[PDB]
Amino acid sequence: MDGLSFVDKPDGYKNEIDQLVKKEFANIKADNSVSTLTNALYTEYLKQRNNKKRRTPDFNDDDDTLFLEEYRRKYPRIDTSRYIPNESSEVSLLGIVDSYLKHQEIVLDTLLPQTVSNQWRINNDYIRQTCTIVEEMNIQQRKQINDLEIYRKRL
Amino acid sequence: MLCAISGKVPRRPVLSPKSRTIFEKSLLEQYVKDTGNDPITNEPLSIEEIVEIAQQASLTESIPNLLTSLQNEWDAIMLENFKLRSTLDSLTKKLSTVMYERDAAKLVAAQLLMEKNEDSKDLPKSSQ
Amino acid sequence: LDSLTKKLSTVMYERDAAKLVAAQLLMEKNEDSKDLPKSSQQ
Amino acid sequence: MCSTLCHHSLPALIEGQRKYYADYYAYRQEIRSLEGRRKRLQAMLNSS
Repeated sequence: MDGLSFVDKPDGYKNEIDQLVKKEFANIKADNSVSTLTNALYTEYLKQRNNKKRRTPDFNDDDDTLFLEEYRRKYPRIDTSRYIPNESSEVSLLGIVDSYLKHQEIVLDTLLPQTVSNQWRINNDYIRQTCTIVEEMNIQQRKQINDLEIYRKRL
Repeated sequence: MLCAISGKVPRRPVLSPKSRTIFEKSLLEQYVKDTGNDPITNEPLSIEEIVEIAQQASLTESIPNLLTSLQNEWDAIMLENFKLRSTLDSLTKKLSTVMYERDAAKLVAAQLLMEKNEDSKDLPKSSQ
Repeated sequence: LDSLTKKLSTVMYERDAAKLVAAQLLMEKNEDSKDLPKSSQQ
Repeated sequence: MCSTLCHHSLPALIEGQRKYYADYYAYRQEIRSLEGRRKRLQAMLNSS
């Protein structure tokens, strides 16, 4: 488990260890009908066609275009009424929503900092641990080398 | 400011008293009837337990609402969840490659733990 | 999706962390060989 | 990354004691060889 990141100051060693890990891997080796049509639409990459009729039409048609004509009138009157209540308020309704979006945005970036601080704070605690033990390991190795030659010089 | 189920910006937000989290009324009311518990914390919660607590500028070119806008909404719902199902499938596959490579490393360490200390032991014995 | 990503992230981090155990271990094992070999020779 | 560094803290903190304790016992054995090798040298003066 133990491998000191802060204390151990190559890419060759990653490439080396990857090969040894690789060799040990060589050894081991809820919705209704809605979901059916939605998954089929996405898989096939084709959206279902809508009513491309109101836009084109034609004068001196028949009973069919008499309907299609009368459709264009009522929707154009609804359109012109739908543009009236927008222009009445105008830009006040738009800029009121623009202000809401600024309150929504700043909240996210506050959380970006809260995460930033606690993430650096955890790493900060790790750092001290790394330097604590890395010294202790240094102490151990020095003592190790002392015996190694001490035992020889006695013999 | 958002709902904690769909990812909406709620029109009638309602907060639960067991876990302080704001949901849109329709979506929290649906969960309680499906299974009577809080979705996040899995704690007992009912419809009576809930406590009830926005402007969108309709575009200038607002026919399109029936045809173009509604079409885009069910395209965007369709191709996202399909792509999201694709993302979930790969995470489980990449999970299996993670755990296998992990256990492969465990065996290396275990194999090397026997190797190193016995090599060190042999140096201690050599002196004699 | 995100709950599996936590497992993915914790693994990949811990994998390459555990990978550095080997790199260290291998070089020490190697050091034990030449040491003993050069000593046992003489 | 927060949950990473959170996890990395918990698994590392336990591995260190095990790292040290191994080397600690490794050191104890090394001391014994040191502790005896002297005595044989010390007994060279007894024969003299």
